[PDB]
Amino acid sequence: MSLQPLTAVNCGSLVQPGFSLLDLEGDVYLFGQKGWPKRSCPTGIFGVRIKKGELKLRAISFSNNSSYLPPLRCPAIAHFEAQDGKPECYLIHGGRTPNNELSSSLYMLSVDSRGCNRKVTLRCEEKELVGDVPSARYGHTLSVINSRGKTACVLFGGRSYMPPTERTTQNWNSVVDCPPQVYLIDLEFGCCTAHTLPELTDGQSFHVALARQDCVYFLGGHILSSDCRPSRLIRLHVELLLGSPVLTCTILHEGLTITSAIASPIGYHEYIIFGGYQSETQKRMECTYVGLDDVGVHMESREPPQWTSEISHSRTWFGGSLGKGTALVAIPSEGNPTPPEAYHFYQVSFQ
DNA sequence: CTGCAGGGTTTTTGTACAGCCAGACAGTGGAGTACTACCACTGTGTAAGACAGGCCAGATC
Repeated sequence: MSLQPLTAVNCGSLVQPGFSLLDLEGDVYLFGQKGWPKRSCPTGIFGVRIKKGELKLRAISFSNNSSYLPPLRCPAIAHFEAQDGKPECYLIHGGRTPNNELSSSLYMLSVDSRGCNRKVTLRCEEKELVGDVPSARYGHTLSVINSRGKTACVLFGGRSYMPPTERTTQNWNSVVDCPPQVYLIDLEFGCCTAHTLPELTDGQSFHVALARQDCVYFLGGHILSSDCRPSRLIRLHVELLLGSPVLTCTILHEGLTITSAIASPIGYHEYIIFGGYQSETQKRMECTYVGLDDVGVHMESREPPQWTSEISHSRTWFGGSLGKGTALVAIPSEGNPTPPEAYHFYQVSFQ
């Protein structure tokens, strides 16, 4: 456990509070640029490199067959691991564009070719969903399961704008939790089914979901109806058996009370959770370790690194997982005159 | 019940005697009155982003 400050070298104004780090093939790719894509980088996606403290961002370039992506702020990222057919995929869905509307379109991102000289080409394919599509939402979670042997995706949670009946230009910008029904989406084709279960009373948002061996564990979300941060741990068990993806669920005793956590994989299935917030006012400071197996989730409090007074007295903080026991955290910075660099950056490393 | 029509009711609308004050009219000689034009000149316009060229640094045979 260690932390080092990073110097936000030029072009650090493209990092916004909500954003994603897609970790694929060595270097990781920042995504969710602030504002619309400026023609300095007409794609919108960036490759990030951390070297001797310098955080340098390079402009990736799409391939010829790709449809282009609007910089969603807080979408649902699902890492589809390397296997047949085209490894490895990242499922982005659905978030909200730089104009405040919700996308409701599933995108699949893959790698194409390299280099020559330290260059990587990507490709984004928008994939149609026939249904019974899930309603446009943001903050939810999507997870990838492999069940004998078909790959499916489980989609759950997330806020949404009010339905188009009570929607009023005085209550326009208000959000309410989407109804709690789990959507099972096939990677191919776009046939999506929707199931409901009694144990899931209300939906959640910003809840870290972990998925392994046809089982999905949901940690504590933030329910906006009762304003509670439930410490219940949720588990659901699905199996795709022709012709239904039959789904069941169970409640567990203890689940951590964190919302919007930074889940970095370190081991085979062991994760380190950095956490966003314990309560509405007081953010989480402790770092936790969550291993998981067929038995269940195993929790362990590990020693958190000594925080600088700044990151300890920060009101809000965000970030993502660079992977391999490394994570990136950001602190909004106050000063006059404008720094102008708004976000000061830290790199945290496990072992 | 409706409609209109002589007259009633009380109330207005005005003209009628008849005496009498308050302000406009004329004016003036000019004053100071009061209202207009003329004169240069002001403020609100206020930061990043696109593109072409040169070059260097790291990866490859």
